[PDB]
Amino acid sequence: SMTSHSWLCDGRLLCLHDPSNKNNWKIFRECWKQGQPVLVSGVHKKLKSELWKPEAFSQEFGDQDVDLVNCRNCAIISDVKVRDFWDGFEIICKRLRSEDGQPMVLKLKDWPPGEDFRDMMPTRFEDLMENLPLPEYTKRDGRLNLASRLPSYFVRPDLGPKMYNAYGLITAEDRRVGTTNLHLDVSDAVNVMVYVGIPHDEEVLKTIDEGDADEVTKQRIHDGKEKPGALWHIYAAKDAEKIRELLRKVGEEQGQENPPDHDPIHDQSWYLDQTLRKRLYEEYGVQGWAIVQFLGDAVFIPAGAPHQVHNLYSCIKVAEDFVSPEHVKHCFRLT
Ligand SMILES: Oc1ccc(-c2nnn[nH]2)c2cccnc12
Ligand SMILES: [Cl-]
Ligand SMILES: [Mn+2]
Repeated sequence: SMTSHSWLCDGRLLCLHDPSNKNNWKIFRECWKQGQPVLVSGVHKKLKSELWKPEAFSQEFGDQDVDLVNCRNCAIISDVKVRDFWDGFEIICKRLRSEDGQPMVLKLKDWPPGEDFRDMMPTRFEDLMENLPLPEYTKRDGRLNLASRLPSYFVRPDLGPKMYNAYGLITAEDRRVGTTNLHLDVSDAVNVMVYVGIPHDEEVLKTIDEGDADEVTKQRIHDGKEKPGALWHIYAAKDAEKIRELLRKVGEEQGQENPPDHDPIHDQSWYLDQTLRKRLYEEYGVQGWAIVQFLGDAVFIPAGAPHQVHNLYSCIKVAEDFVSPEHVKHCFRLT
């Protein structure tokens, strides 16, 4: 890369430019220790692109049974063949349709299942795990990954990467919907965008704009000609309780009958649309990071940080959990 790094979100987000640069840790840990997310671009240039095509997954694994989620209403489509998901990944009229006759925005639920990623896809496992940025943090045996070094007094993450596959959201009403709703995790994670399917183009730019993307990010589209995959909103762990207080208030306003100690973040049932994000800012002073994850971008999510994901197009992401020393406190089981 020409330069080692830059700053997105108007200076508030570190963006590293070379995913394999051995000096990345120096500037990374400076921002990581403050509870900030970090972005690393260019990972797709390190991978074998033919291994991350939706057509290839359908051909090699199409006969497996899976469950799908209708992102618009959270309904579950049970016990279908995974080729039913992949064959509609980019051709809309091949997609399963809802009772109202429209093609559904679908998320592939838990595939490969559990910890089976490595067993099912050995070559994809090697291709990714050998090219993850900041390897001392992210690799299973990295010197700064405590995942395999902590006693049972800490919540320890399951093994192997996960794959997250979902169609892109389309309409203006979809703008209030999430691919993955707001929640937090007790460990750190890195999430890599390995494929974006770009066949609506007007609503994508509008969604990015209303999502509060910065102008440098928008220039990655119009000048850099990069493919935007998903819109993230990430909030600092220290603001989690204020977010809960907002979502308890809104829930009551909407007639939900919840006990006063209800945890709407763990519930994973909310997506902060433009109205709620503006309200979170005006009434609680909480500001987040609005991140557009492009092809090859690796999003680093700090433990305890609430975060939500909104697919702009159909995406294939792969994520790996790890436990950094900076944030090990978030998986400790005692107060
Ligand atoms: O912590 C997370 C971050 C992003 C995602 C995700 N990435 N693309 N689509 N969904 C996700 C999915 C399930 C569980 N946790 C997740
Ligand atoms: Cl490292
Ligand atoms: Mn998660």
